[PDB]
Formats: sequence, structure tokens, C-alpha cells
Amino acid sequence: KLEFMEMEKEFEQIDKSGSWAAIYQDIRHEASDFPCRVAKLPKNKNRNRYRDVSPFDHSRIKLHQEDNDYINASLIKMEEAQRSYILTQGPLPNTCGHFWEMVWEQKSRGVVMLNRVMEKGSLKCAQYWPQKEEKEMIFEDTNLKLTLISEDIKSYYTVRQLELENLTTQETREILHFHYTTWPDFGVPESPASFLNFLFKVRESGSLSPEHGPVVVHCSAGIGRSGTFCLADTCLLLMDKRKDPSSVDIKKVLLEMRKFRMGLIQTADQLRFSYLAVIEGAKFIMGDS
Ligand SMILES: COC(=O)c1ccc([C@@](C/C=C/c2ccccc2)(Cc2ccc(C(F)(F)P(=O)(O)O)cc2)n2nnc3ccccc32)cc1
Ligand SMILES: [Cl-]
Repeated sequence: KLEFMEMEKEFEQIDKSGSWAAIYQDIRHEASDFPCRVAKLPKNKNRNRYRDVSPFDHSRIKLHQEDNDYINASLIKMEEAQRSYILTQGPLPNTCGHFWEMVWEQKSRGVVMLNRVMEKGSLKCAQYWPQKEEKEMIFEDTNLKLTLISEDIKSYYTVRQLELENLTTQETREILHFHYTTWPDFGVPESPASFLNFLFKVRESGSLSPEHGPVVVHCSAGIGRSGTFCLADTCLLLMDKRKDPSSVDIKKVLLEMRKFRMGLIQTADQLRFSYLAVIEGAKFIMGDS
């Protein structure tokens, strides 16, 4: 029982010794590496938002296009946690069709967005979804139609319901879009509570359920914020299923996740935040709630 005051004690111990950056750099250097040949092909240069962030060849999501099957997106599968996620970059002006094509083919039912489309001091992301219910979007290259159906705006996040339609089979699917709007580039969420609240919300939607395809998670590069979000989620799952919560080594989990996509969690503070959100979140889930 009193095993929760343990992990939070070593957390404060790490905080006391200011060892976060050390642990984080240790993780960057223990991180596995795999080839990204497809990602680096000249024809896929314009499909990559950033020169140095690429999906590994083994876990990259392949588009069912006959021509070019590339999309900077990676499938992260966590066995013990029993959860899969697709991490991708913020869609580019020329890859919005690819993005939705992937959402369709992969049968995902939810999209989690952790970055903002624009501002001034923030990385730009393409407006890959319709902002107005009356202005649906058609992606000619992927023969898909997208319509905004609902848009519940809250303080730290907006929940939108979209309708994605395969113009060929004429099938339509409800896609839930969870947009956390207060997580700056290379920063942390507004607070652990808002982050968790957002996470629990995405959870309760069933968007992460094994019933549907893997949820799609992205920020700008698809590694810092996306990695933090997924790491927190997986670790919470693990602390809930395991008899011994403190047996969950967030560091091992992150390294495990990095085998599927490079650079997950981009700052020492994000790592700290993941520990903090997981400990607090674990307390909540096991504390009556
Ligand atoms: C001035 O613009 C920026 O703020 C900026 C910061 C970092 C970067 C990264 C920096 C590259 C980092 C990297 C490279 C190799 C392995 C792992 C990480 C890409 C990147 C952007 C944002 C994030 C994030 F953390 F905000 P996310 O939450 O959206 O994921 C991550 C990465 N990047 N990718 N290729 C580069 C080539 C030269 C210099 C920097 C480069 C790009 C732009
Ligand atoms: Cl890194």
C-alpha cells in the first residue's frame, strides 16, 4: 500500500539531486537505433517535416498507395501494456491526404494532437482538418472527404468529432480528434492535472480501445510531446496491471518505446513531467478516483 510514497520519494530524490538531465542524456545514449532508409529516400524529402526526425524502417506505417507508400509515421506497440499507438509528425501541406489515408487504412478512430497549428513562436502545422462545419475538406489525392461534426472547446483542450469518408467505398467513420492546445514546443503541459484529465478523456472515449485501429498521436515532429503522452499512458497502464506499481521503470519503458520511433521525449523536463504525471495519475486511478 504505502508503496506509492516510495516512488514519489525517489522522484523528489532525483529532483533534489537535479539528476533529470543526466538520466535523460543517459537514455538518449542507451536508445536503440535502426535504419530509416525509406524515410531518407530523395523522393520522400518533401514528406518529412524535419531533416533529422525519421521513422525507423521496421515500424513505419506504410500507405496502401501503389506509388509512394511513405509517411513519417511509426507504429509503437507495447506488449505488456496491451496498447498500440501511431506516432506521426504534424501533417505538411502536401501530406494531409496521406495522414487521413493512414487514419483510414489503419482503422484508427481517434487522433490526438499535442501541438498547435500556428501562433508566432510556435512550429507551424498544416490545417489538416476543417475548422468550420460548413466547410468540409476533400483530399483528391487520397479520395477522402472530411467533415467537422462537433467541436467542444475547453480551457486546455478541444474535443472534436469529425466524419471521415472514403469517396470510393462511400463508407463513413466517426473520428474523434483530441486537441491539447496548451503544450508548447519543447515544453510541458499546463499542469499534470490538465494533462491527465486530457488523457483520461481520450481513454474514456474508447479511442484507445483494442476494438479500433491504433490511435494516431502527433505534435510537430511526432516525438517530444507525442512521446511524453504515450509514455505516460503506457506507464499508467503498467502501474495498474502490475501487482507492484513501483516495479514500473519509466526509463525502461521509454527505451522500449524508442525502439519504435527515435527521440521520444525531447527534454529532461518532459521526462520529469512523465514521471510526475504517471505517479500522480497512478495515485488517482488506484485511489478511489
Ligand atoms: C527553429 O525551429 C525549431 O524550433 C526547431 C527545433 C528542433 C528541430 C529538429 C530537432 C531534432 C531532434 C532530434 C533529431 C534526431 C533524433 C531525435 C531528435 C526537429 C524537431 C522539432 C520539434 C520537436 C518537438 F519536440 F517539439 P515535438 O513535441 O513536436 O516532437 C522535436 C524535433 N530538427 N529536425 N531536424 C533538424 C535539423 C537541424 C536542426 C534542428 C532539427 C527543428 C526545428
Ligand atoms: Cl533524443
